[PDB]
Amino acid sequence: CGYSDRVQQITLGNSTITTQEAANAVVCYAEWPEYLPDVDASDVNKTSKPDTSVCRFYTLDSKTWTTGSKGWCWKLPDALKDMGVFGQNMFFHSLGRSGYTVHVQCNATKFHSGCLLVVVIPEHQLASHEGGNVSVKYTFTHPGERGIDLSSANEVGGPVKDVLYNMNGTLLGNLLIFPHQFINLRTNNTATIVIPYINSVPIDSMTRHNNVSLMVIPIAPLTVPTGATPSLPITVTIAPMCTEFSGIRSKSIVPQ
Amino acid sequence: CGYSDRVQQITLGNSTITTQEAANAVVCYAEWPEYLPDVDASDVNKTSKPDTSVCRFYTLDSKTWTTGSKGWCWKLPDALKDMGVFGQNMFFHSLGRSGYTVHVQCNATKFHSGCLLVVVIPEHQLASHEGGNVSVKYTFTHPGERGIDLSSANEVGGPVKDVLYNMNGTLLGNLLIFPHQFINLRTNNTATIVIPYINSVPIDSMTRHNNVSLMVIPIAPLTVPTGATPSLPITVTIAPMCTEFSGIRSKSIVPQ
Amino acid sequence: CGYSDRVQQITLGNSTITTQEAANAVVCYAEWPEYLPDVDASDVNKTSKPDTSVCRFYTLDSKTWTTGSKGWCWKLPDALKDMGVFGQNMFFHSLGRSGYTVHVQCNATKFHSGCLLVVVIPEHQLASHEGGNVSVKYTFTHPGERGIDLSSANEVGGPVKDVLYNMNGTLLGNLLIFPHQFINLRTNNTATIVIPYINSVPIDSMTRHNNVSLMVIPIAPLTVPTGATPSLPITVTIAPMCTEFSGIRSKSIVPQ
Amino acid sequence: FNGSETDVECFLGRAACVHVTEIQNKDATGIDNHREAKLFNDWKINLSSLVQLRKKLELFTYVRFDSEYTILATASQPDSANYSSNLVVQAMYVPPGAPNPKEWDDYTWQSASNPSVFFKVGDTSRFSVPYVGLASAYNCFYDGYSHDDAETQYGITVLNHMGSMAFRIVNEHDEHKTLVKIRVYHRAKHVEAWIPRAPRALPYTSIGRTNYPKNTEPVIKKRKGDIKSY
Repeated sequence: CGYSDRVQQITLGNSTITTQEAANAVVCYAEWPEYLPDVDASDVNKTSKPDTSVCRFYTLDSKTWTTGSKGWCWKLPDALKDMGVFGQNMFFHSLGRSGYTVHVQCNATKFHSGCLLVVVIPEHQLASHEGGNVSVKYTFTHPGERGIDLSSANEVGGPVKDVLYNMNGTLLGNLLIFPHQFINLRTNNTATIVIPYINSVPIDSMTRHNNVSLMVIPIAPLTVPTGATPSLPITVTIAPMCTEFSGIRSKSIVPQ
Repeated sequence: CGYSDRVQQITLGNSTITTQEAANAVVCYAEWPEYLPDVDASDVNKTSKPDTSVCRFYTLDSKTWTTGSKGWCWKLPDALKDMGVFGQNMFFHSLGRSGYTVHVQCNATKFHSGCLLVVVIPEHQLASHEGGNVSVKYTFTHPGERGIDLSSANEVGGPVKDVLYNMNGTLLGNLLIFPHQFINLRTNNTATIVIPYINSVPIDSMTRHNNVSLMVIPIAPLTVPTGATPSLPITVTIAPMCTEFSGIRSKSIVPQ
Repeated sequence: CGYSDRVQQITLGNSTITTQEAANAVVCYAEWPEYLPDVDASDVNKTSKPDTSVCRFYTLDSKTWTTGSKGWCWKLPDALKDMGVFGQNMFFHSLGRSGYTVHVQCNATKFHSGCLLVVVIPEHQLASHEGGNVSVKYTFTHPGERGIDLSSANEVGGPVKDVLYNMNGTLLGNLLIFPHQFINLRTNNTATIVIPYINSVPIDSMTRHNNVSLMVIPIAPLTVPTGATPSLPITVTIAPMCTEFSGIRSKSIVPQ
Repeated sequence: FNGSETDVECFLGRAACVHVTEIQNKDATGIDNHREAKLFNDWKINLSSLVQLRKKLELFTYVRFDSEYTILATASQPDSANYSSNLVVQAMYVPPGAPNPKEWDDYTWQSASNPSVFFKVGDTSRFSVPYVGLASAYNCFYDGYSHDDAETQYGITVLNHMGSMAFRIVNEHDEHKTLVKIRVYHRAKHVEAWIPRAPRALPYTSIGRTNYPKNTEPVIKKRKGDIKSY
């Protein structure tokens, strides 16, 4: 016996991830991802319950934290559009309630020095590359699985790629009243954020509305020992927990 | 306090080894090395009990696992011929009952990558270098303390040095229904196999009959970091446990 | 949970050190640093109690253990002369009782090989560089915060810098009946010695009398891996515990 | 302390000058000055003008008001002399989802259920408009357009509209000049805030769109010398 970190089987549907280094958990606020928006309507229920088959750990593409890197930003309910049964429930219905659980993991050896900041920003409105009385037309916003990719990928017509203003006009070190956790390669290699559902309307379309932007950004630059590769990977997995949809016994087919 | 691995004094006779890294134990089968072949002959006993003075940890010569290495094979009751009080009991008597305990240790740093397979093969009959209707004449079989030394030491007239057929006609990855344990340099540096006595005749000459071949073979090649030595040592120690001999009050002198 | 070494807040006055690696403690003898030299004089007491405000961890200057280094020697009650409220109590009064707690710390990485010997020598009389019927005139004895600095700093008129005779005529490996602990970079990085007060007179001037020499000396030379800096730092901190002074309601001003 | 000084209700509940305007009443048409700032004015209320250029409310994400517009109207044309003879001013809170007047003598000043008040010039009028919000809180800071369908306008998000104030004069007779300045002070009651948000770096460049302005000066200050202070 000895170290006994919580690395046991978190198997869930088709997903059997169980990769946890220092498995401490920070939830967004005091509220857990909870299913029920109310009790009843004093009526017999056929309420859409896809949590038996939506709670998979849908991972993403891995992204390579180089020394010359600035950050990555995915729009969370619209990152999982072209994938999973969750995406086909997203186009298949219109409105849905989706709490998420985001597990960002960075492979790093003992010898790599650097720090990351993960941050979950609710309703992150974007700042344009035009920077005037116009923004992105929501084609360049949420590519899905690819992110905005702030790391030196500048473009025209859409959002800005300035990382200090984080497409928001805000400030970088000031960003931490949003839920966040620092990935310190001295201490940890992964981060978990538990995201309950957040919207002023209890049920909402995720094809139209971008609930959450997820940002992983390097605050301190990565200094690899020389003779190694100047690149480290970032893997992010989303497990939509206590997820609900609205269009019960209603939706036939919409193709797009 | 903290890690408390079983590294305490296994002192035994002249032997005070107690070098155990991850001191987990795999025994050959469900049977422990046990002394008594029967109860009695309904008679007063002068039964030969050398376990007070045979149970030493007779180590061997160390062998250097290079990158260009193939394997090592010792014939276990006849490896300890020219050494110890056990060898002089072996020539001094004829017949003996000997259970063994084999502790193979490989010094390896944290930086060395490779895997070994130890395997204890009962009654390992040999395949010849001739490969016809003739084998070794049992001069090249069991050199003792030196082994067959499969690593690129080819010869003529005796056994083959082909490692996939392991002098047996069998197959390398198929060899594991014999008792075995993998020395993985990520995980461990040593291996222990507990060998009870095995023969269709309850008491037998060990000068004539080779009970056990012991093989340590590299399945995965050793990749040292460059700038280090391309060699790692293998140390194997034998503790013959619950060992019995037959020639009580009978043997005077046979020199050879 | 896991390793739980005693690394918690040893905060004490202005001092909040709490840097302990393998926080095992060796005291000089069976006697702890104890305040009371007696009970009373059957009288009302105004006894000088500065332990509320003397027990700070007065650190020293750091010293760089190179490969070409020999040792360092501070005279302990007179090392803290020009510093602290303890030094101003030392000149301000004359006589004082001072038990000490010395914590020598050496920053070392995992890759550095070497060993140190700390040793606390009571009443260490010095051997001269003249080596005749004359010694140092106590100007070169106790520079304070700088030490004798045996490492290749030879001089004329004062003490010898010969490290085997350790300014004493004694022998290096024979020195260990004094309180001592070995700083082994395989095992530890720091050392603590708990020094109770020691003098044939119960109360004594520390401006005149050098109670303790403290020596940190490299027994085994430091072999850094090549490509790193050939220097390691030594930090020594003194916490004078259960410290007492004599000149109660007596001392006005003496400047020097 | 449980004292209403640093809490949210005291924080945003102060009354501030929004929407300075200047109207008059001349005639039916008369001299050709009718449409821009004369004879009436519509505001289309939005706290985006001068809540210290949208700062304390932008510090949070989700708010809920209960507004108290206190309309201070005054006669810019010398009230001391005259230009105030029963100059009754008509205010009107046109709720969201209701047609807006665009003429002084227009049908939707007197229409059905549009809360309109009348008061003397140089006096005030106090309102209490309840929380008129489409969402359960005011989405001051919203990500998303209105539809992927027809899509109402753009991500200005005027869907959570608060209202539209209309001011005009009920008087007559072009022979003379008058001028009336109207100054409304919004005050929010029972303010419930949610989801704290990091503050902006620059003063803004647009309403609704969270855009940071180009061509910026350094919002943070250089050290006076080095990391060595004093």
